[PDB]
Amino acid sequence: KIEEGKLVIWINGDKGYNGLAEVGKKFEKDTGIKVTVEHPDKLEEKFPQVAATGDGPDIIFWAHDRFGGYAQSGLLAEITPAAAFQDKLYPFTWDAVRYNGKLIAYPIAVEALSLIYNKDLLPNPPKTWEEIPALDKELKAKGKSALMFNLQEPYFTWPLIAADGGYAFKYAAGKYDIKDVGVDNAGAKAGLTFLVDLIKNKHMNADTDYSIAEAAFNKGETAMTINGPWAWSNIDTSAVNYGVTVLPTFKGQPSKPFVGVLSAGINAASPNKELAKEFLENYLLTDEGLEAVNKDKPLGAVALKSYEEELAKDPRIAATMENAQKGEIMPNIPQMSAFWYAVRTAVINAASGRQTVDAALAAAQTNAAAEFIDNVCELAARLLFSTVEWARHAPFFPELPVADQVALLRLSWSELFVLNAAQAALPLHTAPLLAARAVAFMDQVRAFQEQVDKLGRLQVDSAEYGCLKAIALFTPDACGLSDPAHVESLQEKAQVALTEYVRAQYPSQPQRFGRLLLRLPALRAVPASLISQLFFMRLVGKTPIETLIRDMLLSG
Amino acid sequence: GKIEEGKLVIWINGDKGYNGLAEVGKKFEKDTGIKVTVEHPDKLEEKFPQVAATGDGPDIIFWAHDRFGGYAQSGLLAEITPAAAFQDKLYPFTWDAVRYNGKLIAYPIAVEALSLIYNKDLLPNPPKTWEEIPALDKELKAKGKSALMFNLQEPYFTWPLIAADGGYAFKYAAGKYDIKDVGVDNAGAKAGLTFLVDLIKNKHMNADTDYSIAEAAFNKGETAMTINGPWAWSNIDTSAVNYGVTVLPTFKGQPSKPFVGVLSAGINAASPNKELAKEFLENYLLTDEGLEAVNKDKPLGAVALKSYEEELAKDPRIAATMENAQKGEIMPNIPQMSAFWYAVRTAVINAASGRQTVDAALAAAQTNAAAEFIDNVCELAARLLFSTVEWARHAPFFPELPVADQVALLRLSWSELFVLNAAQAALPLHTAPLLAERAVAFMDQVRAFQEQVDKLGRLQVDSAEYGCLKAIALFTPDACGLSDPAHVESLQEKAQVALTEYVRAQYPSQPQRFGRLLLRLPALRAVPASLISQLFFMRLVGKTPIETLIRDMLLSG
Amino acid sequence: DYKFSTLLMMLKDMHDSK
Amino acid sequence: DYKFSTLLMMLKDMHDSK
Ligand SMILES: OC[C@H]1O[C@H](O[C@H]2[C@H](O)[C@@H](O)[C@@H](O)O[C@@H]2CO)[C@H](O)[C@@H](O)[C@@H]1O
Ligand SMILES: OC[C@H]1O[C@H](O[C@H]2[C@H](O)[C@@H](O)[C@@H](O)O[C@@H]2CO)[C@H](O)[C@@H](O)[C@@H]1O
Repeated sequence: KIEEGKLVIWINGDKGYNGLAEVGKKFEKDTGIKVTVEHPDKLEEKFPQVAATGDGPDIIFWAHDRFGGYAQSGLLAEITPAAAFQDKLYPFTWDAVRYNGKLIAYPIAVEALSLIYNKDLLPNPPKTWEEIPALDKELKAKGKSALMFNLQEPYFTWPLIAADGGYAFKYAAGKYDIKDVGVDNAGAKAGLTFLVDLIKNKHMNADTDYSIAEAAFNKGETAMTINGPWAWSNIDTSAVNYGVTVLPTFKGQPSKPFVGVLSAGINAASPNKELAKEFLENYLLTDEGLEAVNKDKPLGAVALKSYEEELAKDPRIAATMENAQKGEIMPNIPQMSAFWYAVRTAVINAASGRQTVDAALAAAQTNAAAEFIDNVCELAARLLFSTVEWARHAPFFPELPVADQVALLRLSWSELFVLNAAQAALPLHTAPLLAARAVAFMDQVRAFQEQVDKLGRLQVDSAEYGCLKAIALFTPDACGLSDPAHVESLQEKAQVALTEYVRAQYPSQPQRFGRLLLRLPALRAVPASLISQLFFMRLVGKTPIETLIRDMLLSG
Repeated sequence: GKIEEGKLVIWINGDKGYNGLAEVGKKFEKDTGIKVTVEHPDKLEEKFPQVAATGDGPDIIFWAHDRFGGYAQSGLLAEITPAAAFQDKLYPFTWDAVRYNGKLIAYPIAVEALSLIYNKDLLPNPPKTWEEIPALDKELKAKGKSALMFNLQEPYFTWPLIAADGGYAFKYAAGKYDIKDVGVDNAGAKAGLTFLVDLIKNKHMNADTDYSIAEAAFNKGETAMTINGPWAWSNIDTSAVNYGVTVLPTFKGQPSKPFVGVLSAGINAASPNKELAKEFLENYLLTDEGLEAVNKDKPLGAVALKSYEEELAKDPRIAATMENAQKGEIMPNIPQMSAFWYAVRTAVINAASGRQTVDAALAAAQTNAAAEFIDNVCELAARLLFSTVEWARHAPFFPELPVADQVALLRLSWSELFVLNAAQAALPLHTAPLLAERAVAFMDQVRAFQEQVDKLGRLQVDSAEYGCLKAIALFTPDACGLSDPAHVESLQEKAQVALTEYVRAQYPSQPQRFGRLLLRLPALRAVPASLISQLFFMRLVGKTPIETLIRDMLLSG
Repeated sequence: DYKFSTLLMMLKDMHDSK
Repeated sequence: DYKFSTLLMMLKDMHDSK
């Protein structure tokens, strides 16, 4: 449980928590309310864990990307500033903390990565990523390196991966599309390959993290680093005479850093919601409040207009905002944590040499998108049950001996499924590409998609789909069928049914019947293993649908 | 799969007395507590080698001895080792029938031979010659009856006539059968089958007759005579007919030579119940009581057990059975007998339907029966491959296609056209798989290959229809990388329309023939192109895919 | 909410339990 | 005799010398 009559605040450790605690002391002086600031490790993970049980701080500080997830989980109080207060902050910062039309945090500052470089070791920093290797060779002969930045967190490598086309979630019709993820497109592969190539050629070391990079830059051992405004303080106190500039380009295109809005949310379980509102609105979100934090660790371009107008003259803030304008503001959607973990694993494995770039990004694509949050496999699973129940009630099927019923579905279930998948517009262009011999799989996936298209161009209607399913079901090509002749006559009834239908319904297409039948050879060519590989591997593993379908047919 | 231990599963043909055999099973169960389940699956002479190849199947298999040498060659049968005291209880020539490369591979049970069964009220004196039959039928046809009706689908029943004048299957030479010397197309064999076909042309017999029609007809009194074995006597007994069993009629002065079988029981090589099976067979079935139990259900013929044979021998019907056996010949048990039986099966069906002439049918049967070498089938397949490419190149509208589209179409469809050509050319598809884990899967595609060819035969697809089907398969829009997919669809439609107009004109009494023909195409694509190479061209082109060799031809000129 | 996915999972478990 | 087998072999060899 959370204590009433005081404020507990959690903010990351690379931020200026001592400046923020100073604002807390001023708040305590005026109101007598104790304000305790803390900087726990991995608090973006810690907060949802403890807040789920009604515990944690009253106020949480983080970039806006993890707040939509928090609000979905019911962990954040909706904030309600008066219009007069909202007008003090730039509208696009309010957009970053709006979720399902509800403001769920107070925006504080806009932070973006810039190229930080040592002016004494590099008076003119490289405009392109492609210059780095030659620059590193040149500098290595003087005891120094060209570039060192944190390779453990994907925040810092994203700018390059996104430069040529990498993206997380596509912005489409005014909202982010969780179906459309761009982590394994050609551009993302190009960016991550260049990064990995820097490590193979020993221009960078895969083990580098925040501390190694910052120590190296501030000691003068490396000419360049990549970091946000929070890191400027330690360079000020160090010997280095530094600049802040545009990130270099990749393949002629700007690096696209993911822009964060440092935000402060109120715990949904806090009994001090009004106190937190008073603290944030009247004490922190002021020129004086922000300056106290900014003098500890620079916040970036602050959301408070009055104070942003002063800071704006800083060349380093200008560089920060120029890089931000080249990138994109992160989505705040719940799926961002899936994305960030997916890319985290990808960059570490690729940079270590464990996996290849293509393999690493393939897996990140699967994780970030989760089979459209596993909804496609869910639709496919429904179509599978639909397929069995269809056959069971198909005319003349219930009167078959059970061995003949099983034999027919053993061969034809996959064909009926494909007909259902076309009819149901099951998304196949998505190409899950879920591996567990390559072109071959890919060839059959394209043949699967192309056949469904051919069914579309035929404009096969619901009545024809019913007939085609029956014609495929009653096939004498099945094995072990008592009275194969009976099944031939059942297929003929369905054949005649289609003939009578098309002759009446499409008399101007005298060839439609045979045309429709000519789609059946492609139905059988779709292997049942391909259907399992793309939809049911996660659910049934090695087990063959055939066996499972027999169970369904002979369960009841 | 696997065979259950602690019980006995027995397979016996459905025309035999499985209920009498199940009674012996109950006696065995009563004394030992061991459950004995008797089953009569369809086409079990084919089912047993398929399932027993995987370690599955029954513990005991019952069939005539001619299929057991093949089974033993494939390692499917346990060698039996009865004591000399037990062997002495059975006639030596019955043991000879179940001996293969010096090893007893089955217990012989009974000797079965076809006889002429006739209705004594409709025919007090049956004809002694096959040549009297047509006059007898004309006389009987004017009384609402026919003279003779027997199963024309199985060659067992027509062989006696074919062999009478000289047909002989495999020559016995120097104490063993000569697989090189086959007598399926000699003058005598043609004479016999021509007489049979002539009975059908003259409407004295109907080519469609099978076992059920013949037995129903005879037992209802519609026909005066049939040809069958001792198993069929039970159902005549229960029926109204007062019947006799006599010598088969002669042809051109010579006795009909029925192929004699010895009903035998083999023990599955994979059975964990070999001692139980031996115990059941020696001490329960091969006894006066055991055999009588089976005989009262369906007569077994002249039983191998001497003590019981001495009694049954006095039966006039058993005397007639052995007289026909003595004029005919005990079947060889060699592996090549199933090839022979399959060759003669297709020959008689085609000849009796009128599709082929007698000489043409037996000529093909001769090569098929006579083939201990795949060099000829691989040569035929190699030509069909060249024939297939050259067919497509000259097919209407194909030469005007861009070469990339020509290659793309043949890349997908060559194997389909090949199968159609193999069906049309009666490529013999019954031989070893030239020797894994999913090997079973490979073998299933072989059967799907065989079965689709059979379906095409039963459809009686003619040459004009084969031409259209090949064009419909060739011009498929399912090919990849076509420059003008719409153009190919309209080409496929021309072939579709062509087939529609043809069958509507040529088979007006079959309004659904068009659709039925197109419904064979999905099985065409299912035959993988790799299977054709594995079976015919691996030795010649090794790993190289046929598709790229075809691309070469198209771009060669 | 993933109904037929879990159905399919129950079929798998049922089969595995033999 | 083995006419079309040898035809196929030649196609094989030609292709091999590429
Ligand atoms: O590395 C992925 C990480 O990116 C962002 O975190 C940034 C944060 O915005 C910065 O203020 C600073 O703390 O560096 C972090 C990266 O180490 C996302 O906010 C975060 O959720 C994500 O995991
Ligand atoms: O007709 C071919 C067939 O002939 C023999 O099968 C006989 C069998 O021996 C008889 O006992 C009875 O069941 O009729 C069968 C034919 O209908 C051969 O034994 C068999 O291998 C062969 O396929």
